[PDB]
Amino acid sequence: PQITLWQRPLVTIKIGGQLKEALLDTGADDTVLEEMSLPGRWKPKMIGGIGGFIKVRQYDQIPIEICGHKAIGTVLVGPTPTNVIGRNLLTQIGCTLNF
Amino acid sequence: PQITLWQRPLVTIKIGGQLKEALLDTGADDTVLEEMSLPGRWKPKMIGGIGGFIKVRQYDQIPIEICGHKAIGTVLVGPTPTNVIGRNLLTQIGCTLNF
Ligand SMILES: CNC(=O)[C@@H](NC(=O)[C@@](O)(CCCN(Cc1ccc(-c2ccsc2)cc1)NC(=O)[C@@H](NC(=O)OC)C(C)(C)C)Cc1ccccc1)C(C)(C)C
Repeated sequence: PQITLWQRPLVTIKIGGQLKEALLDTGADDTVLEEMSLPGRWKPKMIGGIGGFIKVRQYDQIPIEICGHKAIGTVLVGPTPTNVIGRNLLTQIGCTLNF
Repeated sequence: PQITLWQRPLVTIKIGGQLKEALLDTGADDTVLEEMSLPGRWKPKMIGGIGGFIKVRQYDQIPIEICGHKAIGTVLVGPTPTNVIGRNLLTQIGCTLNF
């Protein structure tokens, strides 16, 4: 699909069998979601945003559907103001910027 | 043009007679740049992202040029870790997300 930016590019994603709303963010290297449960072991990661740094839990090879498109990748879980889908997953679904 | 997301979507912008590198961010409500001088009146604003909030100065009706495309809009100036071009300007240059 072609998404304009007059409104926030919020889309429905499916992870762990649950539906959630997330923001397609081209300015994000990684994908970070609000607190949730995920299987397996996690690794620590410190990420930086406009307001500073936060600690997150890193889960790899996690299946996640974005707007119906299937992806399997790294998902970070932590105190984020909103669920954000970063380039690591936007690339998996073939997303690009055009103007 | 079509910008891939394998790498950070960085572009050159012309603003206030200066050339700066900025990140095209579909997940950003506003456009925020590192400390710089801009003409006209302004008002304080607090913006939030990952890590918390930072205080910036809000300048409205500021001429800007991105990848050759001219536009005008609000530009926030403050201690941002990186220059971000938000939706308020991305819309003006006809930028869309496609997949
Ligand atoms: C309502 N707030 C906003 O729209 C704000 N948006 C954001 O912060 C984001 O759009 C992300 C902005 C892009 N930043 C750029 C950046 C790059 C390097 C550093 C940096 C470099 C060294 S120290 C800090 C700091 C910021 N990107 C990010 O924040 C992401 N970080 C990242 O890719 O880092 C490598 C991540 C944390 C989401 C993964 C995420 C977001 C969207 C909606 C609601 C809440 C949050 C605002 C435009 C005001 C700044």
